[PDB]
Amino acid sequence: KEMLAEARARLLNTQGKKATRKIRERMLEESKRIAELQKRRELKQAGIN
Amino acid sequence: KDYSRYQRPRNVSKVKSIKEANEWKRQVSKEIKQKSTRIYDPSLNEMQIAELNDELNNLFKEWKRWQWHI
Amino acid sequence: SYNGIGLKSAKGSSTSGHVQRSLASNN
Amino acid sequence: VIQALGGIETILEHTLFKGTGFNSWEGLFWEKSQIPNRRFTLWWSPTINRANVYVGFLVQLDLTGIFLHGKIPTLKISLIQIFRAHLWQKIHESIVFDICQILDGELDVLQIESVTKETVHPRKSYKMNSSAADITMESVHEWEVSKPSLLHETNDSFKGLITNKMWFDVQLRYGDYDSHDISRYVRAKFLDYTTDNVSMYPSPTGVMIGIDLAYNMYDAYGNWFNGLKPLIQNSMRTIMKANPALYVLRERIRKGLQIYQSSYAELFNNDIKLFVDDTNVYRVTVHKTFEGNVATKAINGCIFTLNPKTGHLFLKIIHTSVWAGQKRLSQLAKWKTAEEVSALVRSLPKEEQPKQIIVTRKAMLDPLEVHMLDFPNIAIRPTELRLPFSAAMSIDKLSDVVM
Amino acid sequence: TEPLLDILVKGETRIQNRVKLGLNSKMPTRFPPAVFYTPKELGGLGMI
RNA sequence: ACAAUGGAUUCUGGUAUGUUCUAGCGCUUGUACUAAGUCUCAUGUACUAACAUCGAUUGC
Repeated sequence: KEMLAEARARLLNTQGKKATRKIRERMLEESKRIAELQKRRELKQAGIN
Repeated sequence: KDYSRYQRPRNVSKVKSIKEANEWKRQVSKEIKQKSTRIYDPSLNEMQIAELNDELNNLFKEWKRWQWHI
Repeated sequence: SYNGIGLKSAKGSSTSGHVQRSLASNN
Repeated sequence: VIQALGGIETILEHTLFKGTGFNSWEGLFWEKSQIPNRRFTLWWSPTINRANVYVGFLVQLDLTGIFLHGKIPTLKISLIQIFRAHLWQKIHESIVFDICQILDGELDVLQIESVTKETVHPRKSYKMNSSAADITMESVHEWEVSKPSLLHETNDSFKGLITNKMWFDVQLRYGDYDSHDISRYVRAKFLDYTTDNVSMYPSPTGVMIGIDLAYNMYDAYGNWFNGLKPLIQNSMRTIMKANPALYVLRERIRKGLQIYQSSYAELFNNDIKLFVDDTNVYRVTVHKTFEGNVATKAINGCIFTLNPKTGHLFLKIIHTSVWAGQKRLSQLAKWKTAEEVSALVRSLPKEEQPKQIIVTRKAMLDPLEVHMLDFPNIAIRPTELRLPFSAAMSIDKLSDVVM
Repeated sequence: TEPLLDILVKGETRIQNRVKLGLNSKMPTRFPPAVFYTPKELGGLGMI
């Protein structure tokens, strides 16, 4: 059952390193933008533009 | 002007000069910006915000200390 | 002298091309 | 094939065999039959890096006096590792120090008022273009020197020049298969440097000692006033064997070449056995600063041994005036304790002499193993079981004699 | 056989040039017959 | 009665690569207590060499 779970995980992953690395990088970039936008909104609440 | 080797540093008394303290103070605000950005994330994990939240309380206490000295 | 003996050249031969007469072969 | 290439002694002239410090090619085995390439080209380095090059741009290594004819990168990595941590400079300061420690021992028969080592440029030791004097001798009466002759010259005519001051130069070269005659090298550099105007010597009529670091050969060429030529050839034979810097040179070659040299109840038996304690030699007591510092103070020590059959003590007091002129001093101590064990062996007749010598801590055994090798019957062992020691320092009588 | 003797000369000097390509020099003076033909107990290659 | 003698050296070699590092304002709204540096040796760990490892004989 353990090797069946490992084979089930291996058959259902089709991406690769560069594709997976790119997905992680894209998520990081999206999080960095959302954080900076929130930081600007909170400073806009304090009057500083 | 460098000061990378020097700690934050948690001790305050050792440096008498304020103008040097002007540089030490930014040395702290920069981390405040990095970690602060590191506060909101798509994952929003409790463990990461939770450690950052403690760092924020530690920094705010330091701001209270600098205000008290003045 | 090159009396029909020796090499066309010593470039691709990996030798020097030095020819000396056999003193053993005389009669 | 060994007969075809001229015997073993012609083959070893191509190699770095004499740099290892091994006396003869007897019982010498390689260790690892496949050998890697880095220790192949280091073994054949005098004939790979030889001076009969057809074309090759002469470079010099950054800290040493090795000249590379072109680029052999597999050899250059080995020569950087062997001559690392400024070893070329540290060797040259060790011979200059050891000559000064031999001149002042026999200073009365030479009649020097002082023997002075000069301030050495740190680039001077690996400067093959020019040189300067290292050790200057000032004389009370005016010396009469000979014609400049080689170190092993028979006779000297001392009626030539009458001078008041002599100088020493210590030259270090790295030989090849082609140019490694040290007797030709020192004669050529002496007759070139004294005729050159840029090379600054304080006086004429000096001598020059040259050491080949590749073939551990030594030679001297210069004019002698009296007595030094039997003295300086007896001194260099002790220096070339017991130098702590040349020992590091020979050890770093043996690591790069990977060459080793093969070949509790018994303590009290009739066999004579020395148990050596060197802890007593080195002592430092802390002295309080006005603000904060470590005092450079050492108390005079003693070299301690015992025999079981004789049941007696041997003691060599060492005064801290010897410790005033060096650094890493406690590492120099093991060499001095080695000399005194070798002399304490040498003073006794060989039957009375120990078949084996045991020491507490083997931090100091290897220099003990270096100097003592004058007679083959002598074995050296560690203590299986640690004993503290230094009852002698707490014994009031022995401590009173030392203090 | 004369063709085989030209093969033996050209074949053995390719083995020697491989040792000369491991280093960055094919110069003849740096490589005597003592380097290649001395036995392995003396530190050479032991080439026959 | 044989005089015959080729060579040769440089460059392209696992952290590569990638990102951020606003101090010096652009007008309006909004008196919370004492660990230095360099060099050398030893040991421990991690990474790395796109390194190497079997050549031969026995007393029941």
